[PDB]
Amino acid sequence: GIAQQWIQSKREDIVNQMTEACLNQSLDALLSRDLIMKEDYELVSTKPTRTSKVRQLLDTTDIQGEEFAKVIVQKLKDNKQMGLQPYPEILVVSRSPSLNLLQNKS
Repeated sequence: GIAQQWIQSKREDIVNQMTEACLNQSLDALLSRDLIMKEDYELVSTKPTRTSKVRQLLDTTDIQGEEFAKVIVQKLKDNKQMGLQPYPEILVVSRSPSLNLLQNKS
């Protein structure tokens, strides 16, 4: 995909730039929008370290696809942290290109 692929390529850079406050705001918005049940919310919030909480959030991202990942990317743009400026096509671009063979490396 796109937002889930961006996460599955720069997960540790996202986890370094974002904080438990960004993660908590994402989880709170997801719970307010009923994208996460309390049963999964506690499994994503019982980890002993903030780094591992986001690692569990990123597993739930792959179950949902291009919606649960898109709000994490939107939360980063709303929090204007500048470390992630090469953002993906999360319906936020001024004019989206043809999105055909854009090319990729890691």
